[PDB]
Amino acid sequence: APRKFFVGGNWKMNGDKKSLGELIHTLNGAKLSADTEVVCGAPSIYLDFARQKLDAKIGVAAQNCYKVPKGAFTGEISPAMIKDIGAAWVILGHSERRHVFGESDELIGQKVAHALAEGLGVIACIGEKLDEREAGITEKVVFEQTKAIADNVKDWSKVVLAYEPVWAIGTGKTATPQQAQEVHEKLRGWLKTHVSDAVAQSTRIIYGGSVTGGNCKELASQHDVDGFLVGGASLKPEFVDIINAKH
Amino acid sequence: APRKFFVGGNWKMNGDKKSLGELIHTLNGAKLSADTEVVCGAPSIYLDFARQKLDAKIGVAAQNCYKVPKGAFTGEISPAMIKDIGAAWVILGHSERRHVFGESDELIGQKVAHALAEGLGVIACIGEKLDEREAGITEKVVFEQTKAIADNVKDWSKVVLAYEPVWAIGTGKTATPQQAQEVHEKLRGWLKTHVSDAVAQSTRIIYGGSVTGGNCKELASQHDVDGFLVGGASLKPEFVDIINAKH
Repeated sequence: APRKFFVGGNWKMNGDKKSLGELIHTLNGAKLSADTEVVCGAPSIYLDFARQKLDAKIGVAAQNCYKVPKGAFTGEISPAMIKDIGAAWVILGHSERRHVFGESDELIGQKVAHALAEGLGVIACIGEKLDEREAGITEKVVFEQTKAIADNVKDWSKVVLAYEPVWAIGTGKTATPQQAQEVHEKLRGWLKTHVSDAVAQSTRIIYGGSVTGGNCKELASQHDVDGFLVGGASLKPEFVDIINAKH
Repeated sequence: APRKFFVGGNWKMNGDKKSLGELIHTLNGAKLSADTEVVCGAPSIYLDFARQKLDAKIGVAAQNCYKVPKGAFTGEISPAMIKDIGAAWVILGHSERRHVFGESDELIGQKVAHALAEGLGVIACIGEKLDEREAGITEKVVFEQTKAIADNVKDWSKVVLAYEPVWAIGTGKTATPQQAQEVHEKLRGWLKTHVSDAVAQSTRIIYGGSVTGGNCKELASQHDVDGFLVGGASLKPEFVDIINAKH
């Protein structure tokens, strides 16, 4: 269908209730266009607080979950917890978890299927490493990632794909609209070819490299990028700028 | 002087506002010995609500946290954040994190120092597996597990040691009181041998095995047993029975 601009605010391990509410206040208060779908992903202690403070206009996403509703999982929260609280999205397969917490493609795939079954929308992340990029293996990886995911979705309608060149954000660089456009174009083409063009055309593929207030227009501008997974910049008023990018 | 009876209740990935609220309710209104020290480990998503509703006498513990104040750690929580919702404890190195999630000896240790360094009370977890118990490598394992914590502790006053007889979890095995005692007594010898008679003396060793209204009194009577880290029974009112065990 005629795919809606999506913008995700990934707060990571940042903020406290004071600082954050300030954020939210500023948000709640800002002028943003529909055209753009917005969602904030808060640290879990903050989730409820945030759903509470955030306007219905704005969706709330948990930055991770597990694939079982209950149990002997010390330290984990469940899709049902998430839901309980009123969040409706879970960010999954994030680079930091893939890489610092060693989450597997299998493990991620199961979180996707569980999250879906439980009725929460998902923004799933793929991306290659500098060395992956440099070996000339980007495609293979990003595709491996993506199928792992795909093999687990039943319903692409509560699904967003976030392409994150890991390879890039903390090492300087680019993630030039052009190198970004390219992966976006092949993914979509992948999906097309391994799923359906129906799916291919309904799914929002958001750009997740280092987006900014300066940046965004240029990226947004591109043909196959449907939005962004925003990090650092999601913590400042600049996000409004990003939200209202395509414009 | 004497060592204060500790009862930590670990909710794991269990509960909703409605049911948790219910229990907060039963807990709040019971009469618990002032002699005992109680803390509840709620899922991250429910720490604030927990904090908000638990009676002030009752302590609140996060079930995990990361080595840093802030950062690019999607899906993590910092002690700082704990401290913000007003929680005072963190449970670190729990056999699920250890074996379901791969947390290592060194990670756990890094965690401990950070947690202490920021003001929380740390409930560190150590325990051997059957394969280990079996091979007779028990001391070996828990002593290297302890060693790693120890090298990151400077003030043992905000630390509680929790032994978990993993070899007795879903193994089809049943640990005895005597087994508990033995290990506990061995943990305490290690401490006066490697740290100080004082630390040994002052430090609580709580049992992390299975506890109920039913095994609870024998256990508490054990001499090196200074409380417990309660799983299952923490979601129920028998939890009040377990709290008011030792006189």
